[PDB]
Amino acid sequence: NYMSNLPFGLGYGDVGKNHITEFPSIPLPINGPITNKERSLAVKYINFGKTVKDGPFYTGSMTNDGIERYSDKYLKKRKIGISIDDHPYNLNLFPNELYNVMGI
Amino acid sequence: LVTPEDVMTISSLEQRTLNPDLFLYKELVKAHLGERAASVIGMLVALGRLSVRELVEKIDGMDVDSVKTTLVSLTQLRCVKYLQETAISGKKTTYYYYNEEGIHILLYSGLIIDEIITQMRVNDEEEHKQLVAEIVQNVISLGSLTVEDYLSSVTSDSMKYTISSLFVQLCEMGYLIQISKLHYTPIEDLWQFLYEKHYKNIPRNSPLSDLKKRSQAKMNAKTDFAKIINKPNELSQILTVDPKTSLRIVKPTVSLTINLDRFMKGRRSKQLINLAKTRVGSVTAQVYKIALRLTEQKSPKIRDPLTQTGLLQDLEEAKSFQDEAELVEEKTPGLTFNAIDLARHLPAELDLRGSLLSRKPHSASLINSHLKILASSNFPFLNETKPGVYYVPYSKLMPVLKSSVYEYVIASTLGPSAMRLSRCIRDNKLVSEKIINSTALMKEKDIRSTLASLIRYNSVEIQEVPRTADRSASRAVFLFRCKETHSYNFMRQNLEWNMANLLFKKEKLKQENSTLLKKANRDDVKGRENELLLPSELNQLKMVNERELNVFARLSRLLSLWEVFQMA
Amino acid sequence: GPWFTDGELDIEFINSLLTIVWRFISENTFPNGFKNFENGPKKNVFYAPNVKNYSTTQEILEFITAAQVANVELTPSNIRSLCEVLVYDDKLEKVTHDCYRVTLESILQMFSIFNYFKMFPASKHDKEVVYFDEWT
Repeated sequence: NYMSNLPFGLGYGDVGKNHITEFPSIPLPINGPITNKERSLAVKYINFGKTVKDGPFYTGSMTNDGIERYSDKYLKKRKIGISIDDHPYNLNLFPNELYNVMGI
Repeated sequence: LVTPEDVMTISSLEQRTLNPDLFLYKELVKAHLGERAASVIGMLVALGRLSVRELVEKIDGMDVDSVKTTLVSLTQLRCVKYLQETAISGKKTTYYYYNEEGIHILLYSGLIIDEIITQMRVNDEEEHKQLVAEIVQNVISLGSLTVEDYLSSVTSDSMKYTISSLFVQLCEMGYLIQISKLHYTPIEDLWQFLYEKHYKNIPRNSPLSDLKKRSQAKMNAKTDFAKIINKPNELSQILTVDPKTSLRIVKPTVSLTINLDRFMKGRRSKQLINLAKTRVGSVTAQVYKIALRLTEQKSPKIRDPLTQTGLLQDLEEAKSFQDEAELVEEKTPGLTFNAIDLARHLPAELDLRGSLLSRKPHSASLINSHLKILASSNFPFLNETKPGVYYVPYSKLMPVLKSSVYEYVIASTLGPSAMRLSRCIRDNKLVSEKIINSTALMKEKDIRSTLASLIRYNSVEIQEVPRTADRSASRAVFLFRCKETHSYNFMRQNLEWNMANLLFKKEKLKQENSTLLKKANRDDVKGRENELLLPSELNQLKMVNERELNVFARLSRLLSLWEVFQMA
Repeated sequence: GPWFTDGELDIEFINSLLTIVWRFISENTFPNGFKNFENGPKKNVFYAPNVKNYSTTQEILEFITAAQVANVELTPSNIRSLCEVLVYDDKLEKVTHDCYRVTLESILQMFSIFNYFKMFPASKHDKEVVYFDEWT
């Protein structure tokens, strides 16, 4: 009846609960104590990527009121973003389809 | 009992179905560049070859200008390969691959700058270290950096003079190789362009037939591919020119791109030296630290000279590629060195005096003795073609190094009986249910429990033994196998997926701490984080910053695990 | 042989054999044994290449028989079986002519993946913890 099938080494208490661990657990040893070198590596990681995002290499972007407040008149501009076409590049590394976007 | 709503939110079950090659690369591009470029590179991974119109009709973004901008940003990041395929019967259009290794410059950025700081012979000076760090950070952030831009950028001419000085060194070392068409086209398409020309070059009515004309065509194609690949991989033609009454200069018009191959040679040397530091005591492990450093600069290719990825290896007489690889490894005379060659490069700190006990001052005899013990070591670190002059082989070191690293990873993963069983399954080819007992003599219960805990991965291969014509594994006992190739495969998916999980956790913490991180990364706020900040908000920023330092430390520790399994 | 006892493979008894065969080689291979690693990493000494630092099978047989620890006579085939058992678990390195050597044994007993007992888990309710079974 599918219930008499049991190996001799196996028990009856262990079966029937099932479920299993929500996430399999084996504590990895690559989480060891920090060093000064590793902290500085985290720091330089932080400066990098932030460097490219503060640069013009984002291409990810997808109070916008039609009336201009007198405060917004003669107010400091946010930032003149350096355009993708503005940055000088080498033509020979880039395709012909990609030439029309750069300011030649 | 755990709620289905509870899991897949804290359990990360939906991430477990993600392919690591797509998952990690998409996460890296999403974190660094942007969401649109991430979608582009992810779709390029999902479909290897596609045009711009394929992006337009397969992604939500359908605008032509916007996809142009994001694709040119990706190409400038050296993350995309292109080729212009020509249909003779009409208008031709270019396709687009993705650069697998180009994103490592993004990933290895912290490691790349760590080694650009650590490697240099002159690093004690604080200003020089900081400027070389800045220059490498700029070159990796911008892709191809040009001295035409940089020299005009710098304000002090003497500061400008050091800039042109560091570059010639950076190009000799190999950290800066002239970027060209070779870094944007697929290997097999290069091979097909080199393979079709020599088939069209043959005049008709030759006495030879197809077998030998194809032989000569593939031979000539291999020769010309080797030439076209060996010209720009190592070269100094940019820096050769020298103007009158002036120092040596590089070509300022050309673009300088930070390379990766010699950096990974350095990382591999670092991991071998770390192996030695674990393997042997520091008296001669400190010696070995530089023994590879005098051969790492011109060390040969690590996995494939790109003549194995662009073409089918071989069908009959297959050993040719391994034979020629080891042949070149033995032929290259520069890699071979003598003890006189190593005496000029040893630092003053090392003494090499109490290092040897022959029986139970930079002396060329004793370094030669370390070199003999290295070649006589059980692991083939060096080979001795002629008395005194040895060389580093890779025709037989790679399989054993891969076996050792994978096996000790499995050991760190499982229990001592489990590493013992794996060792038996490895050394003893084709073990069985009684051969395990004869070769182990351990407790069968725990042996089999660890065996079951080890079947889950691609660690040991099972077999079916049919006592009758019909194959039923239940009717008759079964044997085991080794099949190490699947094991070396597994250490790619699991580790790449784990790295992708770290990047996902970091980006998600950024997503839920966006406003705090924005108020953090502001110029006047920077260096003044303990004054214009609320108590609880300051505490929150502090603990999350420690948390991301922790995630970066774990990321860095994991980054010493996958480059080894990325070899051949 | 004696390893067969009561139909069970003698958890306690076989383990003490696996930790006595290697022990002799660990003081025999090094110039001073394991005390040469006690002064520190930077002060240990190593043998010259041409010296016969390797141990042969006859020497281990003589040692294990004069020690009288197993209370059982050992065939050379049985000692080869023992070394076949322990060639596993990263023990005596296999050299031609049945020669053995140990390199990081003191480091083990007392990222550099080959030694991880100096690196401890997170041991915290915190996050970002990695698991090798997470992918499956």
